[PDB]
Amino acid sequence: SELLVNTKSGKVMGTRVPVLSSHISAFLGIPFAEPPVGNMRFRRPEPKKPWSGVWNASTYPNNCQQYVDEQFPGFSGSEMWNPNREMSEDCLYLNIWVPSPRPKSTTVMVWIYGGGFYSGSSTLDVYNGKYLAYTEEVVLVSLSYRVGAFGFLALHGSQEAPGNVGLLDQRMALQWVHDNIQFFGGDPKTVTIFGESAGGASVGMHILSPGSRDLFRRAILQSGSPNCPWASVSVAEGRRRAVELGRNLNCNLNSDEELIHCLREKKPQELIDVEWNVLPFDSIFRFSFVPVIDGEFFPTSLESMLNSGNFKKTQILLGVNKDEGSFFLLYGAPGFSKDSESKISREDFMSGVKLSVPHANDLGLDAVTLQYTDWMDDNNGIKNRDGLDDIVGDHNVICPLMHFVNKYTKFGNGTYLYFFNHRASNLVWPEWMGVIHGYEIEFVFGLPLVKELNYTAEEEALSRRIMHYWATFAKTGNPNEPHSQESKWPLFTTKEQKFIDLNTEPMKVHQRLRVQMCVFWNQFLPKLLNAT
Ligand SMILES: *[C@@H]1O[C@H](CO)[C@@H](O)[C@H](O)[C@H]1NC(C)=O
Ligand SMILES: *[C@H]1O[C@H](CO)[C@@H](O)[C@H](O)[C@H]1NC(C)=O
Repeated sequence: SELLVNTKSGKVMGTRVPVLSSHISAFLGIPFAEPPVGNMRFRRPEPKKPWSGVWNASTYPNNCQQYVDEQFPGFSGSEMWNPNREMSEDCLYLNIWVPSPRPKSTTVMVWIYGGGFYSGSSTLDVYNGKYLAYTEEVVLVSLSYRVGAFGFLALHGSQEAPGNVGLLDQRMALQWVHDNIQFFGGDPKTVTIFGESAGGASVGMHILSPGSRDLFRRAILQSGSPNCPWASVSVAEGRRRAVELGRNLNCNLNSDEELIHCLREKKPQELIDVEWNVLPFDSIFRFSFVPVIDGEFFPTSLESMLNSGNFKKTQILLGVNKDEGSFFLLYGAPGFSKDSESKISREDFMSGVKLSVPHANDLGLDAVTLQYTDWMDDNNGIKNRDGLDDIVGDHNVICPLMHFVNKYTKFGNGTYLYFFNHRASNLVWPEWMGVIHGYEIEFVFGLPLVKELNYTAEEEALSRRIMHYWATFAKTGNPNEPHSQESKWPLFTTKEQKFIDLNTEPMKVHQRLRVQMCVFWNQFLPKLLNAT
């Protein structure tokens, strides 16, 4: 039977799903680790013990315990990102979509969800793998990993809550794919890992970590890179935040053993309810529990690993959206709201820059302000609003990604860079947010090909072209068809630095993506903050 597969962990039974008037098979909710519950909370994951009988893989698994966005009750713009399943600490599962008939040895793509390392689910509607598996004939996998304190509480030195366990969860799912994807018809020597935001930063983290590099072949990073300012903290900061969490739950703080024991007695929601209270500054685009530079998963600092070429050398394809910062200002900066144009006064502008660069002293804040203020028209509320949107996106996503890309390309085997700037015609968020963080995902997973979703014909075309670049790059290391007549996406080089736009108009090639602002964020500001 096509829906029954025998793997090294036991037999699983799938289910047949319709997609674009045809069908494929789906194996949903396959377990790859023991449930990380009770005494296992905060611990490295254990491999799932093989089972007898047939594992029913016909429905979605639970989503991991996480904070839930209630900022706009009933609004589908925010709700489509919340868990659409019951939450549970028993949540380590993966999902596989496989063409029909079952391939023998085809290209594999493994998706790693974003969500600031504090939230996220593999089961969201926008992450449905069936359009991509079907349209490009690839075996599509999506994994899951613990987030929040459950996945990243870090008391370096203890083996009970070492930190990075959420990254070890992703690594285990990658190990399981390496070991069993052949039975579903996938080629384990041709797997591409791809992810967005924290998912994109995770991808870059597996390219860096010696223990993860042998498990995949190529990588795709969307709006995220390993060195982003919000993606990691030192062991000292990790520890300080773990103790502060403990202090919020009135825990005994005399020892790691006593702190960890107290935290393990708490119900999930108790930790989620005070999680935000441990950030060290009033800030936006900062999350409490994230990867920690421990000397194990990351042998040395990320910067020196990048300088010396200490990382997997392969091809990578990555990029950004035009208005990455708008989501974070909407949610936490004074003067912005969902239903107005959000024109910003000089004073809210000033409040906004303080919140966006929380680690800067006064001279630092002054440099940023000067760099983004048009002094011939300083009270223009639209310029102040967009100015703030660019500060958040440049500092948190684009410039860190450009620094990663310039360091990688020096040692890698091929880089392709894109700049996604098409605003979907059916977006429910207001116009001022532009091309929002996260909205290139629906085009990557092919949602524009389903008519009932209301996209235009050129949007369906944009989506087919993106799906075909991603899958062709996964199969071959190059997004371009060998003899196509279509326009070429050129290779990004240390010398020329070319990249392309991704939108409904004819591809245009450009150079030095946001180079003026990124020399400010990557070279000047850090030198100004170290000297003062
Ligand atoms: C990739 O590596 C192969 C052999 O290791 C080499 O022939 C080719 O020039 C490389 N491509 C790039 C863009 O570095
Ligand atoms: C497992 O799949 C769904 C889960 O609710 C349901 O039809 C039934 O419980 C199971 N089906 C089979 C074939 O075991």
